[PDB]
Amino acid sequence: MDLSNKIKAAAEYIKGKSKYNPTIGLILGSGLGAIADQIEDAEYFPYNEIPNFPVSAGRLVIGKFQGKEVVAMQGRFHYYEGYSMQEVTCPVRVMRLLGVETLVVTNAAGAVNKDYTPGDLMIISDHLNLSGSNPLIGKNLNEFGTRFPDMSNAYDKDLRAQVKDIAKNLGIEVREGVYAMFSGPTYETPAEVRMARILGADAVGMSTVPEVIIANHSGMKVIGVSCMTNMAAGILEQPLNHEEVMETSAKVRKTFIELMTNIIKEI
Amino acid sequence: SMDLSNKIKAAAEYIKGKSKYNPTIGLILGSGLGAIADQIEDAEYFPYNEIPNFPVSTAGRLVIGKFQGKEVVAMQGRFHYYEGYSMQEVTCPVRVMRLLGVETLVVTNAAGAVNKDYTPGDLMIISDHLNLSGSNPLIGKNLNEFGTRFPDMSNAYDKDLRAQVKDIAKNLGIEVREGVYAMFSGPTYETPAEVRMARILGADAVGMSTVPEVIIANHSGMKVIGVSCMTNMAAGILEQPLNHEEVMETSAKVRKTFIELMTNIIKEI
Amino acid sequence: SMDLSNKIKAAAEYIKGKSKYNPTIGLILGSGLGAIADQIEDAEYFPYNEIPNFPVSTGRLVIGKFQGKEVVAMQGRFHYYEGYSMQEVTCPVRVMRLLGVETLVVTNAAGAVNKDYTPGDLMIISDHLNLSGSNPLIGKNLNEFGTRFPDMSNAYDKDLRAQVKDIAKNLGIEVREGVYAMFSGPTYETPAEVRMARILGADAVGMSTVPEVIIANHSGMKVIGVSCMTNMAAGILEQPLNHEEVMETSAKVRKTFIELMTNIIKEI
Ligand SMILES: O=c1[nH]cnc2c([C@@H]3N[C@H](CO)[C@@H](O)[C@H]3O)c[nH]c12
Ligand SMILES: O=c1[nH]cnc2c([C@@H]3N[C@H](CO)[C@@H](O)[C@H]3O)c[nH]c12
Ligand SMILES: O=c1[nH]cnc2c([C@@H]3N[C@H](CO)[C@@H](O)[C@H]3O)c[nH]c12
Repeated sequence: MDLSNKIKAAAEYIKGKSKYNPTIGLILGSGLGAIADQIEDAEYFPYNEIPNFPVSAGRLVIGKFQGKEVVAMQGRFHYYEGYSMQEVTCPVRVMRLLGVETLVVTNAAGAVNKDYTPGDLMIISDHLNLSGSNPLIGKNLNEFGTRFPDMSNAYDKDLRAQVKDIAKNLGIEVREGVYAMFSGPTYETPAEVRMARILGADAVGMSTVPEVIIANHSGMKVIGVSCMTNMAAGILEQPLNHEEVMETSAKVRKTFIELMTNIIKEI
Repeated sequence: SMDLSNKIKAAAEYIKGKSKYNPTIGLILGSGLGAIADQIEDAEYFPYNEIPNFPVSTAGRLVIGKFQGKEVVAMQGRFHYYEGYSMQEVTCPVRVMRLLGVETLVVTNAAGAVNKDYTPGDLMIISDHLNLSGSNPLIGKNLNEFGTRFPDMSNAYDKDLRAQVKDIAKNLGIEVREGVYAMFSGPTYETPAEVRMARILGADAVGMSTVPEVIIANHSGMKVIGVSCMTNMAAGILEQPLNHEEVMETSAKVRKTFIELMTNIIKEI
Repeated sequence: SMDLSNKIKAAAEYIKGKSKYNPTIGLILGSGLGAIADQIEDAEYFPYNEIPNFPVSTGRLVIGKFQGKEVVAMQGRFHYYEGYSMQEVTCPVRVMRLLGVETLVVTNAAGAVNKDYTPGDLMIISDHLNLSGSNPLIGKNLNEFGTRFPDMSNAYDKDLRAQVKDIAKNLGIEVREGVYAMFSGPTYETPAEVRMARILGADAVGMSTVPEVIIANHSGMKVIGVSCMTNMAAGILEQPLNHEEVMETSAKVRKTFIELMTNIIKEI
């Protein structure tokens, strides 16, 4: 089965066991899994039961949310754990076949812009791929998109205006800047963070960019919000630590959920 | 590797056994630029799917014959790293052309103009390059019959030959630019942020090719001239999506001037 | 079917059962500096092609006494440009940790991007940039060595770096300090890529060191990096780069380099 058939086999499996035509995809990262656990009349598809899914826990949650039919990944597949870029982004392809037209991606990142504070929410206006790989390398899947997809509106400008307008109505302070993905799993060095600032990055992370590339190629609109869980490694004298990342993510979590619940109602 | 070396020589011996020519000039043409191969005289034709160990495509051909007093072999169609080939698969035809006798390589490509003073249709003499792809064609065991383990890259695009191209274009009235070409892996078009980073790194043009061939060319002992056609302004400069149909149309509108430059270059080389 | 975790265990098991030593300092020498390992006394030799699961060549481990310390030296390292994976390149560091190594001393030869330097200078590495395109920690995390997301704010120990500078001052050895950028290789950089490297904040460009430093820090080891500027980085001068001259410049200051290395190992 070519990668093309393997994607379709996973989609026909879910479609044959689903009452839903989900229109919004959710890749929740910054501890926003609580959003998935509030989906109504949910169907659950764990990854190990879906054919051709990446192996080794997480699950797909499909159901109702603020009048929208959604599908959400609980756990994410990461490039630093050893998965290929094709395995990392396969759930996005299956999402397209389930009917997804708008993808909402959230993550946790380190603030490179010295004007940010941990806890801030940065709408992703653009990204820099600094990992050394590309998920579209290989034979093009013509049933999904063109060989040379455009990336001038990777994070839909009109959707970004909607988030800003929604955040203003709710009184939620929001930032907007360029996200940069490193492969990981090492935290960046102080010199690499200064390099990221020079290249134009406002935040650094280890995800998001692969699925945003595939979602655009598959004909989806993409909206991305990154939660600054820490200052990037070079800016403060304290060492970076993942227990600190989850903690800061948990502090501003409720505001993040409120912002993300309102956009899905209004998309 | 020995397997690669065997398969490279097996491809060249196949071509040599069926060819009348001993070419010294090589050409690598990137799609909307392959029409100059149609002007090679009494040409021989070798489709890639008939040459042993040539990478299978997802139908490009070698064109060998006379051109402006020289004997040339032109790659009508090149293999790209974004299609899934390894770096060694992408560049192994350059090794084949070397065993064919090629001493000077003319690399052409289509690229997006990062320099805001450039215009779609301009021709850029590649003076240097930035490898931003995340791979190197020489990683692995060295092919000792072709070059050294640590090849120098200080004159990758021959300075004397760039000066000869600048004088030929001046003699013909052809405006030519000269700048640095950056290669991304592809097949995505760069984001506006990646284009601004490309300018910060010192790049005047962005493309998805050239760099791997130039590395293997210089490693093999060949001189290289790079002429990149500005088929579009790089992403984010204008308020337009980037489209492969635009790349093809601009390549087609500048073909006449591009043929006249290269035709004279090959004669005076 | 033996996982990476047990392959490293078997390598350490093989060396341990054949060694009376528990070295605390690891030496990845490469700026020539093979004489350092020659001066290891009462030494035990472990050829690479005899340690189980070590990467295949086309080198040896030296363990013994040095300046009051018990050390294990890597005589000849594995490079990413030769085709080894990032895990094959750094596997000896995992083995060195199981042998009890607490501090890693990495030397190399690099091209000087900073125009202040002159060929022959010695630069303490204060930080690095990974421009190779890979990372030796990508894959399943080895829980017995370190954490999933290791911090890299002190990749080259600051207190140790100051001790080198004190030792270099009492010895009268000139010393620079700057950032090391690792390209993949094996090509020498282009003049544009060198200009890019400086814009990125790099003072030297090389083809190694970065993978070992990442794995050493992940395993809980302190790292000292010393780079010898064997040449001006490409484009800085109007002459080509080649390996014969890198080795000539490494040879011209081996004595001075070796005074520094013998003294720091003594005072660590
Ligand atoms: O400063 C950072 N650099 C890189 N990644 C992260 C993250 C994200 N959280 C996780 C590791 O803290 C991981 O998913 C990573 O993408 C938070 N802060 C940073
Ligand atoms: O702006 C650009 N960015 C990247 N590649 C290209 C190209 C080249 N042409 C093809 C894409 O249209 C592809 O082979 C690439 O190398 C033209 N313009 C651009
Ligand atoms: O200017 C340079 N660029 C990249 N590597 C090196 C080296 C080192 N010596 C070897 C290549 O000459 C290799 O180990 C590389 O790490 C010396 N100078 C340079």
